[PDB]
Order: sequence, then C-alpha cells, then structure tokens
Amino acid sequence: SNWNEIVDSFDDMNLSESLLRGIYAKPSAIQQRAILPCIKGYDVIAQAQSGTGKTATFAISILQQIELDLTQALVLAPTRELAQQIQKVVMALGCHACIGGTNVRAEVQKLQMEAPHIIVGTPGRVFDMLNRRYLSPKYIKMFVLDEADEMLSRGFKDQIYDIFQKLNSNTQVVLLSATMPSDVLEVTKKFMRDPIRILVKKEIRQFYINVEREEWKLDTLCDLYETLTITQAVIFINTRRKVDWLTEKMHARDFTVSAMHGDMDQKERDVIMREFRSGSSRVLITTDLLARGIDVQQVSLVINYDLPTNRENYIHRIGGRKGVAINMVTEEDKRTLRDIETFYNTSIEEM
Amino acid sequence: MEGVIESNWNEAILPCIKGYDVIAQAQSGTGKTATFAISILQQIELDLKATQALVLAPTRELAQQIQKVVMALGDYMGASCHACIGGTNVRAEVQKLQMEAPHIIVGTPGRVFDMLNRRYLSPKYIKMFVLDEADEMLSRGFKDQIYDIFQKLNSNTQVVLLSATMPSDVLEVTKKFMRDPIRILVKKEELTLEGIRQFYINVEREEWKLDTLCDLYETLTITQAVIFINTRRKVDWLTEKMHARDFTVSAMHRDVIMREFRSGSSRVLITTDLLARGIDVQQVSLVINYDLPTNRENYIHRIGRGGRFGKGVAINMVTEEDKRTLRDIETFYNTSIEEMPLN
Amino acid sequence: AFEKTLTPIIQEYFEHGDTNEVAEMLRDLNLGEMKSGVPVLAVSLALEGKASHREMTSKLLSDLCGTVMSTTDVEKSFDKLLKDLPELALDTPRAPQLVGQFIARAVGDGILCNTYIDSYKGTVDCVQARAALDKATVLLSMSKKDSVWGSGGGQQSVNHLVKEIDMLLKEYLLSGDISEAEHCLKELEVPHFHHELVYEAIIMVLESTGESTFKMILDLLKSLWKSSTITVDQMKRGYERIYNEIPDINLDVPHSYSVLERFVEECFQAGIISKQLRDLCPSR
Repeated sequence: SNWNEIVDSFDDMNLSESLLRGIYAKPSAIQQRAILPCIKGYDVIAQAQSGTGKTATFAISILQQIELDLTQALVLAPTRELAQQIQKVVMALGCHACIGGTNVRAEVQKLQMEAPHIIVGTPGRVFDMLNRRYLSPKYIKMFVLDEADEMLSRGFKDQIYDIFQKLNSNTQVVLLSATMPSDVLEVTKKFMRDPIRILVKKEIRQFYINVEREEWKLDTLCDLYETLTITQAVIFINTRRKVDWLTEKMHARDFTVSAMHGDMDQKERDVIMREFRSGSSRVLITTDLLARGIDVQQVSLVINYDLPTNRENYIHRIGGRKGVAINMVTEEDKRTLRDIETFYNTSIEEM
Repeated sequence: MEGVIESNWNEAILPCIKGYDVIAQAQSGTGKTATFAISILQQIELDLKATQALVLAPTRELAQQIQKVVMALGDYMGASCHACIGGTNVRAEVQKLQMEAPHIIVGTPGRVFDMLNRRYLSPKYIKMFVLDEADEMLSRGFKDQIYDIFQKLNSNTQVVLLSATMPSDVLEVTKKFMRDPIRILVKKEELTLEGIRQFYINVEREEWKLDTLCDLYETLTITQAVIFINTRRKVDWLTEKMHARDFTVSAMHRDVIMREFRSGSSRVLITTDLLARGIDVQQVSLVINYDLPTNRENYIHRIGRGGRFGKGVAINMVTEEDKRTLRDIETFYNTSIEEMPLN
Repeated sequence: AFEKTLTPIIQEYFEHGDTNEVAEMLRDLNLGEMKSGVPVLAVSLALEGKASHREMTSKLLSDLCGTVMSTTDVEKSFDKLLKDLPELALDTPRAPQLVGQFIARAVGDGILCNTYIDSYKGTVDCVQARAALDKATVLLSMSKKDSVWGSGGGQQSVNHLVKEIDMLLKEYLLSGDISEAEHCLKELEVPHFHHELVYEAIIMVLESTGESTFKMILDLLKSLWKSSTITVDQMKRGYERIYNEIPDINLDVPHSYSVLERFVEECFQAGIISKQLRDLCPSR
C-alpha cells in the first residue's frame, strides 16, 4: 500500500448538498483512505473486505460526480443479488439494477426510450446489454469493479475485458477486492495507468441455557425478561410465523414487544429502529433475514431463540464492542451445537 | 419391499375390497364420485337397521355431496345415508339418527365425534371407517377428533384412508390405525392447457362485448360452445339479449332436466364458474370467456383439458382494464394466448 | 329458504370477488330484520373454506357495512356468532380463534364499534366465546399491519405471488424447516403456480456458492416430491422452464450449465424426475 494519507473529518472534500442528505439517512474504514481520491477522477485500487462500508465508499463518489441532465456510471458485481443491494443503497441517496427474470422485454423496453440513468450488474448481463446496444457506452466516465476476486473466480474474465474495449480511454477505473491473485493484478495493469494502492485488512459474552421442552422456550424467555429488564434486546427466531407466534405470546403475557417480520415493507420497517434507539420499544423480535437493515450496535443483548443453521449467519446476528449472546437449546438441538464450537475456538459457556 | 396397487384414471360392476385396511392416494373429490358411493354401498347389509359405515370428510359441504351421490345410487338398493349437518334442524337430525340409525353416516370428525360421544349413534355395527381427504382434515385441526372416534371403534373395523398428499402426519394416522394395509395409487389426468388454442379479442369496454359475441357465433358458425360470465345476474341479462337477437342459447341455473341439456343436440350454454362445477365442461371443443375470471385459478377449471381423456379452442375478450389480467393469467400458467385473426 | 337464497350469492362472491355485485343483490332483496343474518352466513361459510375466503369476507363486510346495513346490524351478527361458537367449533376446530380474528379485523375496520369487546366484560360462562374475545383483544392491542389472514389466493398478482415464493425460499435456507416451507407453499393456495416454486429453487442453486444450497434445495424438492405436495406435472413444467431459460440465466452465471447438469442428475438419482426429463437437459 502506497497511499496512507487519510481524511477522517466530516467535511474536508467540501462535499455538495446532494450528499449530506444521505449520510444522515463518521467515515473510518477504507472509506477515509479513498474518500477524496476518486472524487476528482482518479483510478484507485483497494484491498478491503466488503461489509456495508466498502460498498458505501464508492457509492458516494459516483453520485457526487454526476450530472442529473443526461447512463454515465458502470458498476460490476459478482452476482445479481449483490447488484440489487448496491442499487438500493445507491438510490437510497436521492441508477437501475439489471434483472434477467422472465421480465426482460418490459425491463429493456423500459431501458430504450428514456431509461439509462446509472447502471450496475454482473459482467455477463451488462455485456449482453452493451452489445445489444440496449446500453450505450457513450458518456460513461466511471468504471467500478466490485469484488474482482469473486467476479474472476466466477469465470467473468472475458466479459470484463470485453466491456472495457467497449469504453473510452478516459474512463475512471476503480477496482475493489478482498484478495489479489495474479489475475486481479493483471487487470490493474491492463486497465489503469498509475493507481492508488490502499489496504485496510484483518477487519462479547456467549451463553446457553437448556430448556428441556421446546415449549419451555417462551417460558425461559419471560424468566429472562424479569431478569434482563433492559429497555433493549434483539430476539432471533427462524421463521416469519414463529416471529408472529411469539409476538402474540408476549402480549398475551403483558410484555410490550416489537416485531420485525418480512411482509412489512421498508416504509414502516424503519419506524422501529429510530424508536428502538430511544429505548422506547423494549424488545425487538426478528428473523436474521430482514436483518437486511438492522443495527446490532446499540444492542447490548442478543437472544438466539433458534440457533442459526449456518455458522456464517451466527456472526451476522451477534454483531468498540460491547454485547452479550444467549442461546436456547433443546434436547434434540444439543447434538449439533457443539458443532458450532468447532469453527469457533471461542467458547460458549453454560448458563 | 413395498407393494402398490396402481390404477389409471377414474373411468355394481366395481371391485370390492372386504376386510383389508386401505391407504388410497387419490385426488380430492373422489368422495363425490359414483365409484366412491359403490365401494361402500355394496358392502351394506340392507337388513341390518344399523350404521355400518362411517365416512369422515373435512367440511359439511363435502359431506352433503358425498351423501347426495350415495343416495342418488342408494334408493334403489334401499340403502340410507345421512350427512350430519347441524344447524337450525339439529333436533330433528338427532332424532332421525337415533330413530333410524342410518346405514351410512357422513360428516366432519368434530360433529361425528360429538354424535358418537353422546350416544345418538352407535359404534356397535360399524364395520367400515373411511377418512376422506385425510390431508385436508388434518390441516383444519380434526385430528384429536379422528383419534377420539377411532378409539370408539371395534378392532375389526376396516379402516380406509384416501388422501391427495401424503405428509407425515397423514402417515402417522396410517401407522397408528391400520393393520397391514393395502396401498392403492389412483392417478387422474392433471388438467392442462396443452391441446387448447387460446386467443384473445381486445374489445374496448363492456358495452362492446355483446356485439363482438354474436359476430363470433356467425363467423365461427358455432353449433356448440360454453360461455363464461362472472355473475348470474349477468348470466341472465346475457341470455335475454340473446332471444332479442335470437340464438339457440340456454343459460345455466333439477338433475334430470340438466343432464338432458348436457348434450341437448350440440347446444350453447352460458354459466358462472360456480354453476359449471355442476357440468362436465371438457366434452366441448369451444369455450369462450365473456368475462375473464378475477381468480386466476379459475382460468384452467374453465378451459383446461384432460391430458388424454379430453382438443379444443378458447376465446378471451378483454378491455383496457382486463388486458393486465390476461397477461397475468398468461404468466401464471406459463402459456401463450395469441390475438385472434380472421384466418 | 333464506339460507338457500343467500348461500349461492355468497359462494359466487367467493369466486368473483366483487362486493358490489353482492351489495346490489341484497338491496334488491329488502331484508331489514334479517340483515344481521348475512354476516352470520358469510362468516360461517368462510370458516369452512380457506384463508383467502376469510379475507374476502372481512372485505365484503367492510363494504356491506355503511351501504346496505349498519354497525348495529354487524354487532348483532357477531353476538350471534359467539352465541354459536359451540356448534360452529364442531365443524371448524379452530372456530373460536378464527371468529376472534374476524372480530379483531372488524374493529380495525370500524364495523364493530370500539367498545364491542368490553361490552362482554364479566359476563361469559362460555369458554369458547371468551377465547374468541381474548384473541381479538390481544390482536388489537399489538396493532397500535395489513392482514391477519394471509395474502394467498388466485386473486393475487403474479408479482405478489412471486414475492412470497421468494420469501418462502429465502426463509427455508435460513430455517432448514421443510415443514415450514410446505406450509407456506400451501397458504398461497395457488397450486397451478407451483412451477414457480421449483423454478426459483433451482435458480437459487444455480446462482449459489458451495454445496449447501445445492443440498438444501434438493432435500426440499425430494420431500415435496415424496408427499405429492408438488405434482409431477408442476415439477415438470418447473424444470422445462429452467431448461428453456438456461441461456439467459447463464449471462449472470457462467458456470450455470455445469451445476444445472450436476443438479438435474441428483434428481434423477433420488427418484424425483423421469429419465425423459433428465435426458432433455441441455449439455454444454
């Protein structure tokens, strides 16, 4: 890494107003090393784990360097899933994600007449669309390569090369990736002239009780309520219907409680978060699904009412650092929890 | 090793499984079938004035249907069959049950259990016990009640269980109740759109409909066709606007006078979905959807055909309103509906 | 003959969904005394059908109320309904709980005034009426949403159904609960659109990394196959859709043709598609 000069402040890159409206709805990660670098029009290359931070960094640049009078930006992601989240996150500061569902003729009909705004997609789809001239390589001075390592190992090589040989030489090229094998190096070479090499790498008590009947779970949860009695806690159960079930069972038992399910759209979804920070909604019941948008930061307590069936999700639940994690287990769940204590040499102790 | 008796579609002459418990996989609505009826009928001692079979069904409506069909066939033999229905006439119901112990009782598990459990109806002579559509019955909660009824029956009772799907709660009833059962698969054709040509007509608005229909009667010189409308007030309006243009047309609204009209002599018929439930709609080559169903699942009950049992032509008339729907119906079924040319 | 008159009207409504046609029909009948009869019938019928019907019935009641009868009429009907619970609950085991949801919805929609429930205070020596009321109470408190019933039914848009089917699948991958998925699939009440289920579950495997999704979706389908929850036809049209769309899927998934084939093989292996269908799978 050759550029260690950082910009920690709120407002050094004298950002415009079409910008501080979204930051509202402390930039520290890769996002301060690269904060300004692009905002002019430089080619950069960062080695960073994609959390919600990395994929927020460049999202900013793109919208800053816009012109709302004219598509002018191109972002490539390893999957269609990651492409939509990007699109939301992006539109969430004021751009159209590429589906190839059975809905494509209305999609592209949409994209001929007046559509091209900003664009993000997989290398494969985006190419197809550039070719079929559905997408215009014209005034597109920004080229982002998100998670290149992943794009590459998914066999996206050709398409990435082809898509550039389709664009002007002037274009800004930013590549992001957690790792840098020889194929990733090779592209910086052939795509960029004189790059900024960044690197921000390397980037909690846990118990378990033993309810013997799975009906005892609601009960050992209202034990804990007396004995937690905080004005904040998040409860992870595994299914929408269980979320609803248990929410009812709480009112039943005169405990106020908050329910984040999944057919509650984003409109009134965020209704709670803001009030949950206030200590108003005492407890928050959720699936780790619509943890799509959640804040497990100001949450000093997390109850896994159901164990996550996937290790890697276990880490997305638990969340400076300061919080606790309580896990409920049943006599047929127990076989397979000591299994989580094998990818994790960090212990989970008896209650 | 695991045996099955396999059977192909639907179509007393019938075989008669005495004694063996039977797990039958069959689609919903076999309880309404002449085959169901005979299965049970032919095993009743007509001179035991007692209840000899018990049929459980998941709802009062399905229960009446089963009884309707049984009785249609049963007055000949002298066989009697009551569907427990409850309602304003309970007391008479319950009096009949006692006084005449009918041969075949059909009803929901809850009601039947209730009748058994306060002595209106006896287990003594029940040699046969049928759980029609067991999957539906478990789904609506009837399970404790099925158990409770089973417990009251003689160990030699034949148990028969018919169900479309065979989830594990249904297998549990099986494992728990049955000895050495015979499994039977009964296949029927899925309805399908394949082998029906589907065309549309982009009329502008309702007013325009009536005319576009009569032209069609001319053009296609139609002898025999089924026309679908979403209401019966509309089904009647339209049959009038139709002796006011004179067409040999008959609107659907008595089992004998209706079966006669099932093939008058290649005629023309106007119905709702609910009333065409009472008519074998897939013997007819041309179906025309004057209204298009607002429930998408109703679409294939209107025009769908038997996979080989049945091949036809279907015509849809849309609007600016309804364009959006017809495409939804097209997406729903993964199918094509093309615009109707003169050719 | 007042049930004979009214039942068809209501059942037909259940098919078409247009409460105006029901309203008019009733106006054209002039009930007066027996207005409060209608919501009793409708609810009874809905208690014996699926959620979708129950949804349709709440809605019919909202509309009927104002325009063809009063909340006074409505309130009588529910009084009746709770009087009846003991009998109803014989053909509808969860009837107390379900009437409690109609009640709860009917407050919500102000066709039952806001003191209906407390008007029952210290009265009932009917356990089931009280259970109805408790449910409605609890429900009403914690709604200080959109629908207590589902939102399945052939009356929904393919869009909405797609969103559910997606939900459902995304959910299973985190749950592991095949049974929860079978259930959600059933609540959509849309058995001729099951091919979407199949379709979207295969596309999930195609676009997935590792061996997990692979395994989980294959388990799901095997189970659905084994119980006949999904028909052979509907499974068929499901694969045939992928078969035909694997070019386009391949845009976003270069390796797609590779897993497709590996997956399709494991199906044939586990007994769930025929040779015909396995052999009709695109090769690379």
